Amino acid sequence: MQLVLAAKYIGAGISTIGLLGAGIGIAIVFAALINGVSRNPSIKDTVFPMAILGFALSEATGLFCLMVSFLLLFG
Amino acid sequence: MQLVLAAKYIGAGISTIGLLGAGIGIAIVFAALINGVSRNPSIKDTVFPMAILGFALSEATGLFCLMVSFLLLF
Amino acid sequence: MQLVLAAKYIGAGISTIGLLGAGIGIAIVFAALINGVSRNPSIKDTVFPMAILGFALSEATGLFCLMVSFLLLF
Amino acid sequence: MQLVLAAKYIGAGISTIGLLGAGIGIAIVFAALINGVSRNPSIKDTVFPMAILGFALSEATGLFCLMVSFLLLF
Amino acid sequence: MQLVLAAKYIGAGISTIGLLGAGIGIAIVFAALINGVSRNPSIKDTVFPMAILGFALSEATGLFCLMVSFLLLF
Amino acid sequence: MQLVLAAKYIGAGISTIGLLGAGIGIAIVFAALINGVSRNPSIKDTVFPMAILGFALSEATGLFCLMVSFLLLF
Amino acid sequence: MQLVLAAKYIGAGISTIGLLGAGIGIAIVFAALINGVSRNPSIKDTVFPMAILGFALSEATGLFCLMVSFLLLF
Amino acid sequence: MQLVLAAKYIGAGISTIGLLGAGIGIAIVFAALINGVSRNPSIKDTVFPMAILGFALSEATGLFCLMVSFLLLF
Amino acid sequence: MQLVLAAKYIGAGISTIGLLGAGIGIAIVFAALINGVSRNPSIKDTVFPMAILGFALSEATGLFCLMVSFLLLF
Amino acid sequence: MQLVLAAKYIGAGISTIGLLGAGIGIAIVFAALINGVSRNPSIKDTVFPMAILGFALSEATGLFCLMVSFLLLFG
Amino acid sequence: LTTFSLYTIIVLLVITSLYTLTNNNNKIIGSRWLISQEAIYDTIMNMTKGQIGGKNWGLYFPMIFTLFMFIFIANLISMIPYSFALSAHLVFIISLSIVIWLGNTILGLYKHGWVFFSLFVPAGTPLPLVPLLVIIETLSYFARAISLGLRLGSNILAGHLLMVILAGLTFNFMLINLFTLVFGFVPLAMILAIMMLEFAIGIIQGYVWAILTASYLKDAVYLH
Amino acid sequence: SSGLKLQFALPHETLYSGSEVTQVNLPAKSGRIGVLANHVPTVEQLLPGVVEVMEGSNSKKFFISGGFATVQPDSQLCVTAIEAFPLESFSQENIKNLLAEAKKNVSSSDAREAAEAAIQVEVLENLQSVLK
Amino acid sequence: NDESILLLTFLGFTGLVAKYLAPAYKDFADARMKKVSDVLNASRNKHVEAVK
Amino acid sequence: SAWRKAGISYAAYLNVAAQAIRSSLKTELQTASVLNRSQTDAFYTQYKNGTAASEPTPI
Amino acid sequence: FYFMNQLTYGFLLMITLLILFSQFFLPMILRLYVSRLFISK
Amino acid sequence: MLKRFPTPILKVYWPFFVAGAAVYYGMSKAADLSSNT
Repeated sequence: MQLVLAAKYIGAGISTIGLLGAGIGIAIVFAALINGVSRNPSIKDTVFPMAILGFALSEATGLFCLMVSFLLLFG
Repeated sequence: MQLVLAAKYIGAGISTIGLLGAGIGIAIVFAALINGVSRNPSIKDTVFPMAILGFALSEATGLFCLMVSFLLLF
Repeated sequence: MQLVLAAKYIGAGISTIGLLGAGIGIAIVFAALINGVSRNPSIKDTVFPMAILGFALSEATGLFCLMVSFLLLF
Repeated sequence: MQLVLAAKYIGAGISTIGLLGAGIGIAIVFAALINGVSRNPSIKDTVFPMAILGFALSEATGLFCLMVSFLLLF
Repeated sequence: MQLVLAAKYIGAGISTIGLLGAGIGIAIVFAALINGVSRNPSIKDTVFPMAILGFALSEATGLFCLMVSFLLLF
Repeated sequence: MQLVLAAKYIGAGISTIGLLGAGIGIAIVFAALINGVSRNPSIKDTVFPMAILGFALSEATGLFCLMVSFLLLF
Repeated sequence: MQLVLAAKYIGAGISTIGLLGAGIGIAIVFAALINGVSRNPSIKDTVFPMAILGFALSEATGLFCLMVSFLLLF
Repeated sequence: MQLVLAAKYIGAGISTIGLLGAGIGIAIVFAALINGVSRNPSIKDTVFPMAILGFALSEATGLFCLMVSFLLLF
Repeated sequence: MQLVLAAKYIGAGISTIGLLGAGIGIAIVFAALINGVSRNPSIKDTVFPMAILGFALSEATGLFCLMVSFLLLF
Repeated sequence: MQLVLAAKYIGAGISTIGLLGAGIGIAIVFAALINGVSRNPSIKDTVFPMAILGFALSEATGLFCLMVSFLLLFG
Repeated sequence: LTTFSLYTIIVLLVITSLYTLTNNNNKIIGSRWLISQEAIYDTIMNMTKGQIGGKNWGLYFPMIFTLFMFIFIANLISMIPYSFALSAHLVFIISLSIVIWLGNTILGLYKHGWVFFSLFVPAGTPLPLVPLLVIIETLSYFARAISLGLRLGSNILAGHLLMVILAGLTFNFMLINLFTLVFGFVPLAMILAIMMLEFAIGIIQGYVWAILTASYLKDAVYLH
Repeated sequence: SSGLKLQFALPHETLYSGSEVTQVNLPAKSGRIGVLANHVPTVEQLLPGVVEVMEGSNSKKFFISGGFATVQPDSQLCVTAIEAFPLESFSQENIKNLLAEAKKNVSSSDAREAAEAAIQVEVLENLQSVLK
Repeated sequence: NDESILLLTFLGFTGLVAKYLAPAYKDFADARMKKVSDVLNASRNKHVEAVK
Repeated sequence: SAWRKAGISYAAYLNVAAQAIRSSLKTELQTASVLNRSQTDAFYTQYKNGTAASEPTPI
Repeated sequence: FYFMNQLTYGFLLMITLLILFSQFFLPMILRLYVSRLFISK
Repeated sequence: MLKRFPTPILKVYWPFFVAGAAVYYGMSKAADLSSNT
């Protein structure tokens, strides 16, 4: 009863590394967006929508592992 | 039955590392896509479907990791 | 009891390692921002809001990791 | 074999860390695809099959990791 | 009590790794700073404060990791 | 052979991680291949065997890691 | 008490992993400094001091890791 | 001696992580080789032997870990 | 004198893990040095000293890791 | 003494990781040299000893890690 | 007189012989060892000009020179088979780093006073981020206080320990083995390699120490 | 300013000078840049490729013979070209093919000429691609 | 032995140093030796030509 | 391609790129201007006191 | 521990070495520099 | 041959000397305290 909860906590802790890639990826998408806007001021109206779409996509990718950790903790 | 369940939890937790590579890959694919779109505004028609295909193939690994974690848990 | 607290602390430790991604990501965001504003000085006003928004979202992911570590601890 | 089964589970969880490489690798291949089509439009047809073959070869590592994980499990 | 303090030490050791990405982050921001400044000397006055803020709080993320390690210890 | 087989499984799982490096090797080799062939179509004919040999040699390391993991399982 | 000192040593060992980030950070800082001197040799006098500052910050992150390990030991 | 052989197998499993460096090493070596031959076909005759030697040295570094793991297997 | 020595060796390993960053760091320093002298032959006498500086600093970081390992060995 | 030798083997196996950095480093040096010599062929005579020294130092770090593993094994 | 005392007196004797005894009659020719000393002086003086120059580099050049020669003579006697690393405690380098940091802080508080606290805010970082910036820079300076010692001392001790462990583990080099061919002579090759590595590392890290203390002095005297 | 102005000049007869124009393809060494309007100032070496110029009338193809794609903050696109591709009247398969195959034998004659014959055949193949 | 092999390798290290680094340093020092002597003699020659 | 090391410079590269189209021109487009451009009658005649004036080689 | 044999002694050592250096050896290099400058000018 | 030239040793290098004196005094004070022996 104690061991299973302990391993649940361990699994949540090792799952928390899943958001590392999500953060790095969201930020690299934003970085490429900024570079593209700087190298082409008139392309903002085009780059902004798919930039936000990729942000949300990577955020959902990270939130998958975040929810896995949450269900490991409280389930 | 307790220690094996504990190992199940630990292994399922470790199996979720795949989201690292999945997300970083989706994002770098989208980064190349946005860089090409900005530098070459006349590339969208021929870059959008292939960007979508690359994103799907990159997310294949992430969904596989999610599925194996789910089956290890259940 | 004491083993639960022990694994709680170890999980907090392996959750603190989530902030490495936030740091590297905000690095790449501000790096591209600096390169872009160095390229053309007229684009800084337009690119600052998006850059700070992406930074805030990366810091929000890092804060989510820290909050998971804290709810583990406390 | 109870602890043997627990170690099987933890080993499968550890071995599931191979899909990072396949995912980010096929994504890097797709990013190079996007850069190439943005640069040269006439080379898209020529780079289609070679890049698809490279994607398959990169995902072969993830397939091998999946096979190892299944052997550890089943 | 032995295991509690032992895993407190283990979690503190795992937690302080946050300075890895803090250093990498300040370094990446600084690398783009150097590239942009050498490619554009006139942008120094308006790039310097933003870069300072950026790497300062990027290291502050590692400081947060250090504080987590400290509370794990003390 | 409880602990011995358990550690064999753990070691095989830890050995399975060489495929990530193998995949990165194949992937960046194919990425450079795509960039080069897009930059100049003529150089494609010469580079293609170079890419074949490069990814074969890179996959040799992944095969070595797979054999090391396999001898730990049977 | 023996397990407490054992985990002290383990946490001290883990505390040193974050130093590789400091090393690669100072290294990429000096790499960008090399590239900037290559692009603009005349800006070397203005650029070297805060290059030393960036090295100091990354080495400071490494030294927080080192001091955490040291206090974990003694 | 059961735990001795168990941890010997564990060390052999973790000793294969050095192949990661050989993999990404051949990766970057062949990537730069392809980029360089894309720059100009003339430099191929002088740049190919050093690329081969560099791959040989990288695979020797990987074979160091392979041999150490083999010593931890027999 | 059994578990303490065991964790001493384990922590020595977890501390020697850090020389990877120092190696890749001296590598990237020498790499940017090569690229800089490549773009301009004439800047060699200026870019050599801070490059060997960065190599020395990264090697000293690696030897910090080695020192952390050695106090866990003698 | 079984645990002591067991952890000696574990420590050596995990200490062997430094060859990862050694290989990545030597190959980074080789890649940069390849790019430099391809960009300009004339500089090869002045840039070859540089890359040789860089490779020597990186493989020296790798040898340091290997020797740490060896002393954990046999000492 | 302990081992450290005799080591230091021998170091002083040899270092003073390298200058006052090199000159047979102190000619203007400037012989090869004389020209080597001249080159070292010129190099240290141009560290001073490049990194702390602008009003008062010359005043602070001599400590750079003296620390460079002390570290040079310490690193030179590091590879001799008997050579002991100055009693093998290396806490002396830590003490040097601490005293140099304390002197730099005293100089900053003397020539600037309360303005030294403004160094934590170089260009921007307004009030919402001021406490974070000052904490970060104070911790960076605290790390600098220990950077110099845990650097040269650490590398010297690590080199000596590698030396000892290498020599210990090849004790069977041609004692009883039958496989003592060039494959068994490869350990001698790695020992030779670490000889060269220790020499180069010592020299380049003496240069590292000089440039680091120059940068610290510049930061103390000049606020940016 | 509203829209984009393009300054297309040729040594025989200049084509465009300060005329309102939308997105124009500018094939450079890396790739073509579809400058919609305004745009950051740039300097790119143009490579033989299709320069497609949109106005309100139609989409006319102009296979360029080279030049520079240089822009200014005042949104001035001065493309200093040499020879254009008026509609499709310049298209002719046979002369291009025979010139390519005839310059293949002299592709290794004398150093500079040998190297330049390959580039001439490359731009002839680009002409073949534009032939449609 | 625990320290004698270091003594054995010291001779090889000194030999390699004398083979590689010593000639380079010798040439580097002698080059500026000749440079200093020649520039000093040239300055003296200029002074004596001015006085002549 | 290699119009700098194997070739000569950008000038000849661009000139031959234009000449490829100029020679491969339709008869309707073949007018006096393109004919004048195609004709090349400049002879490289270097100076005597500057480059010894060896011979009037083709440009 | 055994600290009152090398730390304070080492401080006296680097103090006297700094004094000897700055008062003796740097002046020789300065003197040769100024002499070469004078007989060169 | 050898002569004494009076360069400033205290007018300019006082902070380092006073820091060394303070470090020595602190070491002497902590020798009986920070030794645990």
